[PDB]
Amino acid sequence: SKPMEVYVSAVASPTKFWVQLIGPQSKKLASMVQEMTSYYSSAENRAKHVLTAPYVGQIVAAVFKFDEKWYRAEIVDIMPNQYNPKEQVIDLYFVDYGDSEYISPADICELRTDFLTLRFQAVECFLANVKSTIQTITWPKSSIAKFEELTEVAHWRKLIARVVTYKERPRATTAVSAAAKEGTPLPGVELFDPADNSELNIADLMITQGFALPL
Amino acid sequence: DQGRGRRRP
Repeated sequence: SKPMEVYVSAVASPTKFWVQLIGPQSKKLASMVQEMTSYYSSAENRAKHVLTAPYVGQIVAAVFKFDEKWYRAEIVDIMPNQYNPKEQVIDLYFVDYGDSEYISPADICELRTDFLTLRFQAVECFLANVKSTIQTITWPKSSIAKFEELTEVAHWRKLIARVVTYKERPRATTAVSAAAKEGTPLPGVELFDPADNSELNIADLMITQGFALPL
Repeated sequence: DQGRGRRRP
């Protein structure tokens, strides 16, 4: 299949990360992050959308602590606050970026309906043709750091991705997103940086610098 | 467990 321009938007490991496709939809995403952030920054607007009795699977608006911007999120789990049983703690999945955070319900609002239009932008992927250097599954922190560096995750670095394989999703050991429960396979991709001067793509770079092993 | 994605701009 054909190559596509992407950003790597979030990383768990080289075999679990998220991409956003660059194009009309990424421009619309950036615009939506702007509009949502402007909108939900007003208390009147937030009161138009006060959260009551949240539930798993609900799509909401939430503040991201690290940039004070508002994002679409899916409630993946809800548990009692252990200090404070009168409150809950929410496990959120940011549907357009792919990262997850635990959040207080005080930082969540109902999502204004027209913000649902744009399709969820983050696509979960794994890096094709690699496996961990640890064989006794887990990646060394140095390998994760290296992958984060090569992708420049969350710094808007254009990469070229190509889907070259698929694999079944592992059975879940934690609460997961509704989409991760639909039977859809995970795409395994080649990734390369058109701006780095290497002919090697990111898999081959990681393998030849001892950060990964070939499959 | 290396299953949760992280974003740090």
